[PDB]
Formats: sequence, C-alpha cells, structure tokens
Amino acid sequence: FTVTVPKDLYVVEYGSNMTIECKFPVEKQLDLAALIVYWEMEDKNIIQFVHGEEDLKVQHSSYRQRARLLKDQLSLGNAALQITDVKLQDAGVYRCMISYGGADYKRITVKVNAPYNKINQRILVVDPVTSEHELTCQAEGYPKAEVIWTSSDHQVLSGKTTTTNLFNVTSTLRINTTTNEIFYCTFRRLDPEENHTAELVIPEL
Amino acid sequence: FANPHLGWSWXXRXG
Repeated sequence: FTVTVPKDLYVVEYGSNMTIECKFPVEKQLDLAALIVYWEMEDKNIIQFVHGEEDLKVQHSSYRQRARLLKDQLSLGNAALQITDVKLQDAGVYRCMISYGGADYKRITVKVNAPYNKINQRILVVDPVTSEHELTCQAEGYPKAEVIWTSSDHQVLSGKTTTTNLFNVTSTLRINTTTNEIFYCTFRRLDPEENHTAELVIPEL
Repeated sequence: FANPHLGWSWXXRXG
C-alpha cells in the first residue's frame, strides 16, 4: 500500500482555487467502511475523514468554509483536497495520510504568490478652478511594495504612500493638471524586482 | 485518533 502524489509542489496565486491530489489504490468499488483520510498542515487539522463521516467542528478555524475533500474523487482513489480563495497562510507543507488496508502518507509543498496586479485607481477633481487633481492608486499584495509616480515623460513625481495591514498599499498624488494628461502609478516589490503599473488619464472636468 | 469528532495530531494521535 502506497500513497502517491502527481505533484508535490504547487505554486498558486492569491485568491485563486486549488485542488491538491493524493492518490491511493482502489480496486473497482471503494470500501468506505475501511477508509480513513487525514489532511494536515503544520499542526492544523484540515480533513479528518472516518468511514464517510466528517465533523466540521474539528477543522482549523483558518480553513473553515474554504477546505473540502472531494468525495467524487475519493471513489476513484484520489483524496483530493480543494481549497477555495487561497490565502497567504495556506502556504506550507501539507500532509495527506490514507488508511485503507494499510497506511501511508505524502508531503506536498504549497507556495502562494500575492502580486500587486489588481490596482484600483481613482481620479478626483478636488479644485476645478485651480485644476488641482487628486490621483490615487491602491492594491493589496505581499511583500511590501513601494509606489512610484511618474509623468508621461517618465519623470518621477512625489506622492504620499500609506501602508497598513497581506499588505494594503495606497498612494495619492496631488497635482495641478489638465484633461488627457497621462500619469503612471507603479507598485514595485524587490528581491526579485517585480513591477505592476496602472495608467491614469486625466478625464474631462 | 480515529474519532472524527475529536482533534487529531501528527501522526495517528490525539490533538
């Protein structure tokens, strides 16, 4: 009796859905009365499956309403763990243990990437007479990102960035400008360098 | 272990 994993490394994007496969030999008809399934992640209990019975109250709080064992896959020898809306705390080493006329287990490493690729922008006309505009870009991600404001000719402009807690980074640029002028807000993380940029076009008043 | 209503711990133990 051996449990096998087709992949022991998963790299997943924040907020996505993930199914970790965990295979074990089943001959034709699954004997539910002899099957135990245990999904664990670094002292956190995810799935405690006994002869078809699960009790959601023993599932760790951080996984509640997000982690489930696919019963359809179980019948075919695949103790597949599905995690929806993946978070940063889902990164780690998962252990899937199967008891089914013998017992075995395998480790699966999960990495979660949270890039700043969803930039929310807004442009406010705070004073039409003086043509003063307030440009704001906000994004969530990990790790910490700096925000660089540039003009259309790529000259760096001075804005105000506020970082609070996954990081929530917002930055605001107050500038006197006119319709159709173009500005860029760039969210930059390092080690290694990764950039995500939104283009902001000054609209009609 | 292996009561589905009780917490478990690695490996095949009480949690």
